[PDB]
Amino acid sequence: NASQITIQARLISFESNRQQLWKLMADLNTPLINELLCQLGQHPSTVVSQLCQPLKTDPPSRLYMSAIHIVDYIYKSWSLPFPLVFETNEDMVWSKNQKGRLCVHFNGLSDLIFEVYCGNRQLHWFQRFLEDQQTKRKSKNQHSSGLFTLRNGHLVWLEGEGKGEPWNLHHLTLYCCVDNRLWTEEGTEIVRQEKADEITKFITNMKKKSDLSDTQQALIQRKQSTLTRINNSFERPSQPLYQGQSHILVGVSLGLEKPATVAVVDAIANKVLAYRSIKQLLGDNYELLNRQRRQQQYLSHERHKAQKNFSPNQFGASELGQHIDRLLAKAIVALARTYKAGSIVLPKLGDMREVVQSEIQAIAEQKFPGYIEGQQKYAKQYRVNVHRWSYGRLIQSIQSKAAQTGIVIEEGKQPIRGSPHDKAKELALSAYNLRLT
RNA sequence: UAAUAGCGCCGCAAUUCAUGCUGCUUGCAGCCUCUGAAUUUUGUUAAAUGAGGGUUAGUUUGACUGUAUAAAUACAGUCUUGCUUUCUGACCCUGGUAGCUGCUCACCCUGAUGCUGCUGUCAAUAGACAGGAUAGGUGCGCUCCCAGCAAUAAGGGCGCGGACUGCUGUAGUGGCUACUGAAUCACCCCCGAUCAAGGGGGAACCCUAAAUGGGUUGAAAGGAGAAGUCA
DNA sequence: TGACTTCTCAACCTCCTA
DNA sequence: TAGGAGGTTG
Repeated sequence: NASQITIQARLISFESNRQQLWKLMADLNTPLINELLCQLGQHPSTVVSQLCQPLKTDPPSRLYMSAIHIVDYIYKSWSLPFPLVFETNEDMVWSKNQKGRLCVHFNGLSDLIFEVYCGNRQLHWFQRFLEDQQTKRKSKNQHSSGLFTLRNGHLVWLEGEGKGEPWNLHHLTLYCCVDNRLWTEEGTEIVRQEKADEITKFITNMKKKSDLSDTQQALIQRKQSTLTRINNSFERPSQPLYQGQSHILVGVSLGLEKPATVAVVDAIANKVLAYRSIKQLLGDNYELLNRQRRQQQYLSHERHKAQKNFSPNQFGASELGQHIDRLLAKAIVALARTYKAGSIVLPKLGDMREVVQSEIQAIAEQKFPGYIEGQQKYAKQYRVNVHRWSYGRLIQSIQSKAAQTGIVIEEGKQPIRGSPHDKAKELALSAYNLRLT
């Protein structure tokens, strides 16, 4: 599921409860994590479950295999304490305060009730979590947990500048992973269909093998309960999802001179429904691209000044690049949705170092026809000024936005030369031709 | 006095187009009013970017429902919370105190993606005082260029000693800590809190005759963690 | 440090209390 | 009976 997103909030409590949480994780959770890593490093992740069992009594029950899960995710990769992750929809118990605010109660923490402070841009997610747990309570465990919209959540701490307290300096922050497709009723229908298919495949797969008489039967009972309870749905909002036209394709061409141009084109016919350039996608936020290019130049020069020896280079850095890469993705997906586009086509990232080099060569030859010295000089100056875009965050951001809205994404091969609009159109047509296979 | 020239950007123009408008013949014809695209040609008495370091639980971008709704949107109602970000404003500063620490210099030459560059007064010393972000140059910036430095790029020349070193003063230039000075804001003012909490008062614009009558008094985007690799 | 890459995204079934 | 906390497992 690439549609899942992450919401965040800040948790608030008395100094006493905050002290208990700080002590509990900093003195127990992160030492246990460090110990378990030190153990796995010298080991000659299933065995980790019984590896941690002896460590249980050495120094909060759910937090012990929370640390196991953290360790497993660390291993599979190949004064703030580490984040405490609850990888369960039901680890958190939501409630409404007497003053109306939401509160979280964690399973391992009986008396630790934290009031939730969030932004109105994402309060509806917390209200949805509350309504979901209330619906399960009303149905008396008659709804499958795969549709409570709260996949998992980890609690972290954050740093301050008061410099005068053990924990009052650090702010709590809850990060809940929420499945965006799980909001609307029809998206939940699709999620239920996929999860039922996965359950069928997994039950068929393990039935071909033999397991313990009690644990395997417990798993089977759990899966049958899930399949039974998954058909009973929730009273969620209804949205018609998205239709999508197969023959309409929105191709996006990435380059150096123009970071992103877009062509909405028919495939059954050959007419381009509409082009849009970078200035037309950013709109009123176009000065952001130019000031970001200037900032990128400044930062690159500063890094090359201090590659020998200086302090960290984050001086003057920001997330303007991410903001632009999100504005661009929003605009592109909106443009696709306007024309009922059925798919957004993007260049393969690997063929991105080649494309920018070819574009620089093309620009140099366009400026200086055959003067090789001038072409090299202009290429150097252009690389100095028009720095390489961050074509990785853009592709990922477009993927996230398209998956959220429902527009499928295909990958094509960007043509080497031609005008950016022509490159975009031919990219889209090439993608459609490959899809014909 | 100097910034010639070059590159990127920003607009102003012209031509050509359509991703534009018209017209139905719905893919054609014309046109450039809008919206843009592509060049080249310019930087005004004009336009748009761009403007050193900081300051808000800042405002807006929100959810559901019912519609008119294909949908946009708009309306109505209810609810709304304060997270992480990017702009635009407005405001404050151009720091002090102590310490601790890194770098670089016998002296010359060439001169780096090297450093410095605001105004005014006092001096015309090298520094204070007052202001202050319009801050060396071009409309704006740049590794470009200009003036000075340049030991703190690189390379070369090159004296006295010890056997790679010294010719070195806080001298220049950086970093770290602790305390500390101002703004602690989003129409303005006052009080009040910061693991919470808002309240009061005032001004102006539209509706409204007028009414504590209502509003308005800038907007945007979010998928987060962890690990590894490359540069 | 930037850039890239990988991965992460339960859940009903038990027992226990108030 | 309805929460609160533990279990397990490919």
